[PDB]
Order: sequence, then C-alpha cells, then structure tokens
Amino acid sequence: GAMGSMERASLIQKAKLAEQAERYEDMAAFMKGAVEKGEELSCEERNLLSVAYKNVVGGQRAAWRVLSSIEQKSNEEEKGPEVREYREKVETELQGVCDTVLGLLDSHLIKEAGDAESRVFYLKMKGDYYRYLAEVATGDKKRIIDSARSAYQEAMDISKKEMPPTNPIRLGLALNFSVFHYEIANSPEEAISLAKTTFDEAMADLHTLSEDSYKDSTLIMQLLRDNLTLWT
Amino acid sequence: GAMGSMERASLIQKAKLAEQAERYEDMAAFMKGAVEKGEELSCEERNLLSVAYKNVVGGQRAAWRVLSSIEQKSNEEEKGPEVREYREKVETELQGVCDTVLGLLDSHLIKEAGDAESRVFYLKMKGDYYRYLAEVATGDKKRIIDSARSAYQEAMDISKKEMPPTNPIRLGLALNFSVFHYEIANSPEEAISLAKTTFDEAMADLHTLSEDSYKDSTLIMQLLRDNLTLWT
Amino acid sequence: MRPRSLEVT
Amino acid sequence: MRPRSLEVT
Ligand SMILES: CC(=O)Nc1cccc(CN)c1
Ligand SMILES: CC(=O)Nc1cccc(CN)c1
Ligand SMILES: [Ca+2]
Ligand SMILES: [Ca+2]
Ligand SMILES: [Mg+2]
Ligand SMILES: [Mg+2]
Repeated sequence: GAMGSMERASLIQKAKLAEQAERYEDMAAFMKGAVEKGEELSCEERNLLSVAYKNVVGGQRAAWRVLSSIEQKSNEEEKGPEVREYREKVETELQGVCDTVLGLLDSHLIKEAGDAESRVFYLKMKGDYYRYLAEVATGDKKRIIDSARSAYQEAMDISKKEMPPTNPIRLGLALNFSVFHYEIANSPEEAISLAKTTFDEAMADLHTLSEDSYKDSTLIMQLLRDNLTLWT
Repeated sequence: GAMGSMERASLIQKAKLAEQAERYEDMAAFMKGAVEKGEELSCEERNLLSVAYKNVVGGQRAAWRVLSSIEQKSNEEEKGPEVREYREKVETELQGVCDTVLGLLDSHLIKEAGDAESRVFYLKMKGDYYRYLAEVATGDKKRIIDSARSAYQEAMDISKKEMPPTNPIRLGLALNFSVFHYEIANSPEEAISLAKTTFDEAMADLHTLSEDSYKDSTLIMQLLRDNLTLWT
Repeated sequence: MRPRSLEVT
Repeated sequence: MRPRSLEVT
C-alpha cells in the first residue's frame, strides 16, 4: 500500500482533514492505510472508515443509476456501445470499491472484533457493501444477495442479544436490513414488519436515555418512520 | 494516453454522459482524449472541455482553501507536519490539473484557433488556469501572475475588436479578468472600472438581441453587478 | 421513490 | 466575501 510509510496517527489526522475538505477518495485511502496497520479501530475511527467509503460508493451508485436509466431508455434510436461501455466502467469501479471494503472486513477487522459495538458495526458494513454489489448484479446475483442477508442476520442476532433497542448502531442496522428486504430481496412485508417493530421497541426505551442519546436515537427512528410512510 | 484507442465521437458522447452522471474527472479525461485527436473543437466541444476541467479544479480549489485556512490557524498547539503535507498534496494535484489544461492549450489548441470565438475562449482559459496557479503560488509567483495577465489581455484585445459588447464569451472574459485584477493583481480599482465599463457597454447593446441572446448576456451581467455590489 | 438508508456524517 | 467568476454549466 502507498500508505505503508505513513504513521497510523498521521493517517487518522489526514482522514479528518480530508473529511473537512470533502475529499472522500483521499479520506478512504487514508482510512484503508490505517486499517492495514493491523490494530483494531476505535469507535471514532470506525465512523471515519464508514463516512469515507459511504461517500465514495455513494457517488458511484448515483452515477451508475443515471447511466443505467439512460441505457434502459436506449433499449426500449441505436447510438452504439458507448452507454453500455461507460455504465460498465462505473460499475466495475463501484464493484472494486465494494471488494476493497469487504476485503478489509475479512482481513481482519471482523475476526478481531469481539465487542458487540465493533462486531455489529462491521457485520452491518459487510451487509451494506454486499447490498451495493447486489444493486448492480445480473449474472452469482443470488449468492451476493445471500451474502448480504447472512451478514445482516448475524449482526441482527448479536444486536438483539447485546444492545438496547435504542442503540444507534442497532437502529441503523435494522433500517438498512429493512431497505435490503424491500429493494433487494423483494420482501416488502418483511421490510415493513422489521421497520415497525424496530421503531416501536425503540420508542418504548427512549425514557431510559439522556437528552443527547435521545437525539441520536430519534434521528434514526425518523428514517424508519419516513420509509414506513413511503411503503404504506 | 489511455484514450488513444477510443474514437473521437465516442469520447465526446462519453463526456456528455459523464456530465449527466456528475463524473467530472471522467469527463475531463474523455475531453483530454478528444483534444489529443488533433482536430479543432466545435463550440459545444469547447464548452464540454471547460465544464469538465472547471469542475475538477473547482473541487481542488475548494479543498485547498479549507486546508490552507486550517494551516494558517495552526501557525498563529503544534500538531506536526500533517496539515502542511496534505495541503501540499492537494496543491500539487491542483497544479497538475492546471498544467494539463495549459499543455492542451499550448499543444495545440490556441495556435490552430483563428476564429475570434475559439481564440478568445482558449486565451481566457489560459488566463483562468494561470490564475488558479497564482492562487496557490508563493515562490515564480510574479511570472505566473504576468502569464495570466498576458493571456487575459490578448483575449480582451481580440474580443473588443471582433465581438459585440454583449457576446457572452467577451462578457465572461471581462468578468474573470476583473476577478484577476481584484483578487490576484491587488488592483481593485482596475477590477471595478473593468466591471462597470463592461456592464454599461453591454446594457447599451441589449436592444440588438433576440430573447434567448438577451437571457445569455443578462445572466453574465448579473455576475458583474453582484461583484460591483460586493466591491463598492 | 427510493427509501432512506442510514445517512452517514 | 469571494467574488463570482464565470459559473460554467
Ligand atoms: C458513520 C456511521 O456509519 N455512523 C452510524 C451511525 C448510526 C448507526 C450506524 C449503523 N448502525 C452508523
Ligand atoms: C462552459 C463555459 O466555459 N461557458 C461559458 C459561457 C459564457 C462565457 C464563458 C467565458 N467567456 C464561458
Ligand atoms: Ca508507527
Ligand atoms: Ca477515428
Ligand atoms: Mg400485506
Ligand atoms: Mg477609489
């Protein structure tokens, strides 16, 4: 890696500067270099890793959807191979970013994560990046969907045993697993059931929270409510 | 070049798709490949070249300014070399994009531009990318500023001889030369005089325009007026 | 049209 | 604070 020669602490410092500068490709490269030092990540460092890669793949996914829409419209005047070629280029780069994140999780972030807050976060990330692979998959599509489901399910099982129903990681996991069920697995009723149960169990535990914890949990509950409004 | 094997028309098509997808680095690479085919660029192709590189350097300049602000604040608790290193990294990449655009103009877009509308557009671009070099220059700073001034001046001299005062290229040239004078050359009075004369001479020629030409010219005149409001 | 997934800050 | 240069579309 091009970051091998940089101190861990300097890569984390530069990841925070790259986030201020909205330089997300740089931020991801810094955080990849930090993970490759081989030490476990703190909570704040896990959040830097996730912000960096979510912003990089977010741009790729948005671009892929614009190009896939143009391609679908072309296939309903012949304009040649260029729309397909360029959608394929962006797709291959998106797949490559997803494979990079999956490879960091498999070598060796998940296996060295023993605390529920790290293990659930990494397994959610594994589900999310398989989900992004599944969004573009047409060929192993079933096995990619099962890989997303399996990671989300293991994260869910640990989260329900080890975390309160208001824990923001547990909430964001359930939110993203419900999107998986609705958009990827063609299970809208599973999506709606999981969002409603998650919202209701969280609402009944808000009384236990500080004002700051309450704000963190209710922000994510509002996303569950927004999806249930969209879906019902 | 990695675009050597792609047809000119396919590079232009993909530049337009990259613009729809907000993939500006790709759009710039496509348009660099198109310029390197060696044929002159049409009006619409010149606009694709300028949109692509303005968006790429625009992100770099915004990032550089955030990092330069943090660095200046650091130099007023010691946090090590990392802010300077990362500002230098972004600076070097910005300089590299500016050198790439300047190299396209010098090899061979300007010398093969004989029409006023192409020649003025390329010379304005030459001034703009020297201006972006001058924004980060501390070491040849004077020679970079003179290079920007010389390109803008030659574009101005051709524009005043060959184009009406409402021509959008002539207006945008004068707008950017006034920003050069205000922000780079420490000549705020030259900036204000050029913006006021440009605005007034354009206003007196609006009567000659179609509704669509009127809309194009007045949009740019509003930017001149916004700067004169800021400056006076 | 598309549902909201976790929005990361 | 910063002035407007040509905004490219
Ligand atoms: C940066 C980041 O990923 N934050 C975050 C916040 C709340 C929840 C989750 C996922 N359960 C993630
Ligand atoms: C894409 C682009 O550069 N457009 C544009 C429009 C109006 C004026 C100018 C420069 N005089 C440029
Ligand atoms: Ca070390
Ligand atoms: Ca050819
Ligand atoms: Mg039903
Ligand atoms: Mg005065």
